[PDB]
Amino acid sequence: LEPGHAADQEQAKLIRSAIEHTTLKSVTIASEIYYDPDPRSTVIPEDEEIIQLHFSLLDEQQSPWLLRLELDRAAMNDKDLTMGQVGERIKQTFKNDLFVIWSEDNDEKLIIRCRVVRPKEAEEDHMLKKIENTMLENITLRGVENIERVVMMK
Amino acid sequence: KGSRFISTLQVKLYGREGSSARTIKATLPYIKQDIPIVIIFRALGIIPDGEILEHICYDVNDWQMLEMLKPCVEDGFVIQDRETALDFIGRRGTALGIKKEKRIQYAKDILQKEFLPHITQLEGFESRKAFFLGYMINRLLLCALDRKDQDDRDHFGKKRLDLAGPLLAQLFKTLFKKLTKDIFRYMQRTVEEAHD
Amino acid sequence: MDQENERNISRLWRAFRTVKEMVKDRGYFITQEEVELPLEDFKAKYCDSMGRPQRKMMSFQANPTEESISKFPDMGSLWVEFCDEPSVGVKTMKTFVIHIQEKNFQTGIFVYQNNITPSAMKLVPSIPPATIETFNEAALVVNITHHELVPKHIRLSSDEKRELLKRYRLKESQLPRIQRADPVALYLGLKRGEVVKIIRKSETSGRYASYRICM
Amino acid sequence: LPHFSKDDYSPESKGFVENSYLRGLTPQEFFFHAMGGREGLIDTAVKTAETGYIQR
Amino acid sequence: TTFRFCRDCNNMLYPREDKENNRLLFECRTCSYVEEAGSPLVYRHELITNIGETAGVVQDIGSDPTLPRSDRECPKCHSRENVFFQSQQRRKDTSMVLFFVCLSCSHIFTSDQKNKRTQ
Amino acid sequence: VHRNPARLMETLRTLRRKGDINPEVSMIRDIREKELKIFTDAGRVYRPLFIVEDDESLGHKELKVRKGHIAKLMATEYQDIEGGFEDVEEYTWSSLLNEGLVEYIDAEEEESILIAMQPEDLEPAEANEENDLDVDPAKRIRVSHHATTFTHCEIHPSMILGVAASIIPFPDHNQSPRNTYQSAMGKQAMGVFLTN
Amino acid sequence: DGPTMREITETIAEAKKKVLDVTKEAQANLLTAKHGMTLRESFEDNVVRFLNEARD
DNA sequence: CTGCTTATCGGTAG
DNA sequence: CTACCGATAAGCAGACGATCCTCTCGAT
RNA sequence: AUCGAGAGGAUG
Ligand SMILES: [Zn+2]
Ligand SMILES: [Zn+2]
Repeated sequence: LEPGHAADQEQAKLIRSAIEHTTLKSVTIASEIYYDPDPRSTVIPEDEEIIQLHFSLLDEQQSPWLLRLELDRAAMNDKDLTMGQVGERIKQTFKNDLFVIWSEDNDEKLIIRCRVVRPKEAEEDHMLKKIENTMLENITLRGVENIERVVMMK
Repeated sequence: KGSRFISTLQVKLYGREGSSARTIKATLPYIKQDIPIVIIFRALGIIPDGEILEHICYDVNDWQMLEMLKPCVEDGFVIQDRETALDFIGRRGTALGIKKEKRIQYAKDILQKEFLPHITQLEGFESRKAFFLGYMINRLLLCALDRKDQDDRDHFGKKRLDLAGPLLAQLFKTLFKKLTKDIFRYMQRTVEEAHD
Repeated sequence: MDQENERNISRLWRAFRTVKEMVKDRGYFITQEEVELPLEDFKAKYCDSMGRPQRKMMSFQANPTEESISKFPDMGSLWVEFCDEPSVGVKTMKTFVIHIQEKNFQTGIFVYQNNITPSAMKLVPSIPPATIETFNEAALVVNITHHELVPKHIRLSSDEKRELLKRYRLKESQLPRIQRADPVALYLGLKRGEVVKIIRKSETSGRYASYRICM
Repeated sequence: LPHFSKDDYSPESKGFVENSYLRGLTPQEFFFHAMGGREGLIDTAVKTAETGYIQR
Repeated sequence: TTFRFCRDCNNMLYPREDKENNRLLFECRTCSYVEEAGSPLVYRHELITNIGETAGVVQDIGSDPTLPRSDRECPKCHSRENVFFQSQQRRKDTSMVLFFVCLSCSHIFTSDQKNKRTQ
Repeated sequence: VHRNPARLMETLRTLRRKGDINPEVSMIRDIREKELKIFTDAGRVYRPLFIVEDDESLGHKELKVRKGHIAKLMATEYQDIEGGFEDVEEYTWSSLLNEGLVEYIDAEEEESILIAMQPEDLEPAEANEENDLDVDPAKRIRVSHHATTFTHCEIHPSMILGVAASIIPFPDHNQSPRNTYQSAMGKQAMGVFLTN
Repeated sequence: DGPTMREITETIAEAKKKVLDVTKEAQANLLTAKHGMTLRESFEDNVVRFLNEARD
């Protein structure tokens, strides 16, 4: 640690969680594809209001195929993470070529929804799989590559 | 009781965890490259998808198993027929075009002898070797999903001891056949002579 | 992201500092007042009317200390420039060389932010007598000589070196050697032949001195 | 060993010799201490050929 | 997931979008057959999987001698007869929970006091 | 495949224990994998041992060989000592192997059984003893039987040893590598190597 | 000593019991994993130390 | 449980 | 919006493997 | 006498 600090553990904890490598992969229960056509009205009953507050009518497309992402309420406690910070590092990756929604930490079910966008060989589907692939092993959330389990020894 | 024909077969699983598309192939005796499994089954006697999967997966409930096999099928839509299911298994020579109907009869007996020489080695057996080749696959995957352990190599029940008997055997057998072809080579040199 | 606009600037500030420490360490002239410039006074003075950090506004020449001439009548004129442009092709290379070529300097340091295209590295050493050097921001946020396992190195002169070669009766080859691309040897900027001297500490005899020739 | 049930991570099952050299080992204990001591002879047999190549 | 097969030919089915009325159709690249979809669910990966944990359970398990026998009770019947074992799913990061098998009745229960379970 | 190996297994094991199916040949029922492997290969290593069975009527779960069997076994080894003038001679080892009291177990089949260690102290009843008064302070501490659904039982543990090793007095009071040394030296000691 | 021999076996018995609880715990999923290692890794490390400290 | 060779990937110039 | 160069990631191959000592046996 | 194999001794 910096000479300015010494036995301030709270300092060290920060540094721990600013260094340790964390991939989207390490926080994923299950990835899945769906045919959701009506953008405003989703076919899934688990996501009523998301989807109910987003407040997209402040401006104010489209995309056919959807890709869901269940997250583990478990590793949102150990590694320091919020839904938002996740979503942002996602969009920040592709840029302005895919819509991305999500819920709040307060909710019981943590979820992500994504939809390709928007050029102008159909077969649009196979590739969408190589986005959910790139999405897992290649997406950094916080910290430096090559680093793994980081220990707080005195 | 058929000498010592050590004809070794391996079923491999290409690509690592999280790779693009993990395809399954196999090593066959007297053949250059590896061969997608779906081609092997068609080259046996089973043609349609979904019937192929019934030799491999046994419980049509547990999907992940099934979802493992999409890559293979989608690799075999190029060969759908009995006949040329063995056309792909014909890279033995550099365009043995002279054998368009003979390379098949080269492949046809290769799955009589070199492919699982136990079980049987006669003609009228194909569903015997399919259920097995399709049981190696149930194992190779029943492990890649991590539902059962890898196989231990230093287990004492999976090794034998070549005693004085069978030692002499694999010797005497080799001796006798040497002397047997010392007779032939002597006979071609009679009549020729009488002889006696 | 309003913090990633706040760290990007802070990292640029330590890199700025480290460039200073190096320039004076080659033998040039900078006050310890100019280096220890707090984060305040830098938040403005080097940005625009909103808070975006202007690099072209940092560039500066450099003159040697009156003591450096006594040992090097050659060292005289150094110039540093920073750059806003991430990707730098053969087009950006044309601009900087022409700057010095006419100004009649000798040393050109160019600090970029991301990386250089091989179409630009091709036209680097082909314009003597002067010479140009290059460094990644990310490799200058921290000064490397400011680290334990690193001892201090001291470039010694030509008429000087001949003295080592006579008083240990060596041949050029016979010295130990240091790498051109070597972190330190870049921090000072060596040459084909220039010899260092190294004053490391020792559990055997307090101070021990090793010498290295360059490759 | 086939003298145990499956899924048993207790001391005695996984090779802790309670008894001392004086009181005497028990059958399983004996056999475990066997697997152990063996590792000694194994190393000195085949590891030295490295510790001696290093020296050279 | 559960994907499906065609009749007649009998191969695999590959998805397709209905351009006009917006719906989902499967079909084989052999004959032509095309059936409508059931659930929107087309693909599923799972990285952390709750199944595989409890395999090989039969009606002939309360006979194997190599399996340990505890003093639990079945929350349905009440027989202190049962056999048990850890997660058959031989992964590295798995849990050490027990899975017991009611013998007088035939039921399956666990020692995990936390974490909800659906079997 | 077979449906209902409940009875099919038991019928196989009944005929070998009579001697009808060669006592060499081994038979491995797998509950939790739904498999049944029968082996006849040459080279498998095997050993004794005793049999146990709750098939006993008014006496819980017990060993098969009773004290009466032991008597007919020494009334043979003494019979051919003094009055050996042909007085109706019989009852050897192989007599046991046929009356079904010993089973030749190989390593693979060793996976499905729960062997006891000490015949007597491994199924008598409760007391219990452990921490209960009183015992001999100077004797050793034994695991204790805690699982009771045994099937077999070991002959005598000293039998884990080899020819050179069984020369060592109290090998269970020595540090292991030592007993290995004596094994190599016992073969380099000196004496009578043959009476001739 | 007879008084000592007793005390030794009783200093193995409260350390073979301190292991039964660390199993009894881990088996009802209450055993929290140390940052950066498996749940089975922190059980293993745990027990092994419980038995070494027991001998010394 | 490797330094060296063979192969397919992006960069600026005809 | 295409061929020529060049520079790197990817994949088959190598040449090593303790010291000294005593004996016996079979061979062109 | 030369080539080839195997066993043993000292560091455990
Ligand atoms: Zn069809
Ligand atoms: Zn019950």
